[PDB]
Amino acid sequence: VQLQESGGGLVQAGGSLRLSCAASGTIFVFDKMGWYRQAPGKEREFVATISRGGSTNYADSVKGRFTISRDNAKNTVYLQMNSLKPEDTAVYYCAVRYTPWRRYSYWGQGTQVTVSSH
Amino acid sequence: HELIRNAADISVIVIYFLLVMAVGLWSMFKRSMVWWPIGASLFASNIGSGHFIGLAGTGAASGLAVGGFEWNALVLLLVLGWVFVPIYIKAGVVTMPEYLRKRFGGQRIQVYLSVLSLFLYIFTKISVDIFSGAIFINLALGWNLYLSIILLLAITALYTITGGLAAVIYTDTLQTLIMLIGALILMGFAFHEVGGYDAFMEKYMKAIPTIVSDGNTTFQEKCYTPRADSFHIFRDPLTGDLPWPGFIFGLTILALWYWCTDQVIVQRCLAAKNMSHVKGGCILAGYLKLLPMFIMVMPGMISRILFPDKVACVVPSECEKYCGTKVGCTNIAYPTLVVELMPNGLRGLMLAVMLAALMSSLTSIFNSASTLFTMDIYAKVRKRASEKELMIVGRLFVLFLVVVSIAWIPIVQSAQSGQLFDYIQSVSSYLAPPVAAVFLLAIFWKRVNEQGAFWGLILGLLLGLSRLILEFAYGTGSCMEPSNCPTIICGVHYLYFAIILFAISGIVTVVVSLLTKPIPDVHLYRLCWSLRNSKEERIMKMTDTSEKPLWRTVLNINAILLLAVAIFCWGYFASNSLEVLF
Ligand SMILES: CC(C)CCC[C@@H](C)[C@H]1CC[C@H]2[C@@H]3CC=C4C[C@@H](O)CC[C@]4(C)[C@H]3CC[C@]12C
Repeated sequence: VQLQESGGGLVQAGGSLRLSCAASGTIFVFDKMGWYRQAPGKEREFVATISRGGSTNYADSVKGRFTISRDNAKNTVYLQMNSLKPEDTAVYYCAVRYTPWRRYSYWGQGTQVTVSSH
Repeated sequence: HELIRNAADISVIVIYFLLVMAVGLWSMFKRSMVWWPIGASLFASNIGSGHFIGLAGTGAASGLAVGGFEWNALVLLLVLGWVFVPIYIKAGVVTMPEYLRKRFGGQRIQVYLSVLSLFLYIFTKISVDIFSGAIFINLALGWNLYLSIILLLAITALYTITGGLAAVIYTDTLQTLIMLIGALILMGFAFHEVGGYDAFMEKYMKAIPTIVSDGNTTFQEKCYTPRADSFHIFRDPLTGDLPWPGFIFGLTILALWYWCTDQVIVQRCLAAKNMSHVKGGCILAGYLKLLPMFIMVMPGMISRILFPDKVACVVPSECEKYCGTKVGCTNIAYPTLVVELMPNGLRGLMLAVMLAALMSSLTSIFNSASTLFTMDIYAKVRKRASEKELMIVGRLFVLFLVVVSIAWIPIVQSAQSGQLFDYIQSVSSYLAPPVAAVFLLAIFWKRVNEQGAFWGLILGLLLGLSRLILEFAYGTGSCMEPSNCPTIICGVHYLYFAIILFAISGIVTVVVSLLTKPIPDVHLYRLCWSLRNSKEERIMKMTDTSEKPLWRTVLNINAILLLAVAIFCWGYFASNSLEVLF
């Protein structure tokens, strides 16, 4: 019923962090637990919609350098991002779907990651 | 009982019954039918005891799977509108056994179909409607079974002596419209109560009761859990309740028996102004037979969520005092939602319209059964027919019908693990597929004689009635205690048995018709899938299938659009399907 998330913080450029989003209080297995970031002054843009069978679908800007894998029987998505560049200074929500025709019932609270270039 | 105690709704109930009494006396003081009193009158069949009690009860027991019976009945309804009504109007006949008399030989086919239709009436319509009225009055006014039953008999005797049957166009279309609007309002109240739609999904899986421990005897967890793998349409074919091959094929042959061969369904639609009116009424009824998924099986699980103690009992010592039955009793899922989730301005209107739609479905079946008896059995045995004796034997026959139908109820209220849908289908499946097979092979194959179809019917009865007697003398039993039956004929499933009985009866009648003599083609011209114009010898209203070529076009586009919407609902509810975790 709630999407507990963690992992976000501060790191320099070129680093790598792991984003976690472990749902709780539900009985079903979720379908499309893909992450949705939000830049300040911008909307929610990118998809990482890993399916129930497991099929990643990135945006082209974060393609290749970002990976995502969930254990397919325990409802926890892990976004492992790599080679952090200073255009990723944004809050990163979680977003889930019950089913392939429901269009994102629940939502996340918000995890902000800030990357610097010192 | 407390909810309906208030005088405010009683005004609505009494003025609704005064309205139907007024239109009955207007009919008594005062065949060219339109498409809208045909569609509503076709939709209002099997409503009150197979759309409110049993359908919502099986939905509260299992889930979304029983809604597929509604779309199977939709497809067979459109098959009736396209195919079987031109066949019934080409041969110039009014029902099915008169058609078989004008197709086959002597009186034995007609009197066997009359006896079988009377036993199917007693087993599946009159007793089930009386028991559903008893559930309504018991959950509304708190009385016992027999007093509620005799109040229902008194009010339906007043309803049939008023004369509402002669104006069953206006009363049935008004009851259909009022009942559909009220059920839509109750669905909007029900989804507003649980907190949207996602809370309805999650809260239903954790909707167990709290009295699961009966001291020494403690039930397994599978009894009270709400079938946690089952929220989707197509279950497992082997060990799943309502299995998907068996569902589509068994409900196809059952709705082919019910929606095409029943003596009042086709006669309700044969009396019409034009064939295009019949097809338009069938498409309107097909649109209205699409809603009971979102109308009458989703509130069934709402009543599992809201009151998970009177709908999902496990323990008989307190379940007998809450619903009156020893085990399970999921039948009261819908009336508990009406008497608790309605304001006082509509709670009387719903219990008035869901009794008008039951009194009409009783006064139709009583008149049809009296017509069948005193025009197909007593007129064939006596063959003299002094008319005063005919009238008094019709009245004594329907009194005998009430006497047996009341006594059949304690088998019905605990027949199949509590449910009512699983009784109607389990009794229709043992006696309908022989009739469906004999009707299909009598229409299409055309090399069938009277010695084949009758013996196929008798062998189908000798298997199905044997299964029925062996079932009800033993019973399915509780989750903890398995049934004590020979399993190879007892426990495959009653849908798989319907398909097996249909195939066995078809093979037997085609073997017996291929052994003996054939039937000469020289007097089978209009009927039995042929369009010739030569005469025959054997044994204003519409006498055509014609319409304007524009109206045939718009009816064909509306029928293919209705199939598109139905296969869209099928392909939606089967594609997305929630699975639970370990
Ligand atoms: C109204 C929605 C819910 C269902 C749409 C289908 C029904 C209602 C519509 C679609 C096509 C229409 C039919 C097509 C044309 C004719 C021929 C005319 O001589 C009588 C009316 C009749 C038979 C129409 C009645 C209403 C109709 C059957």
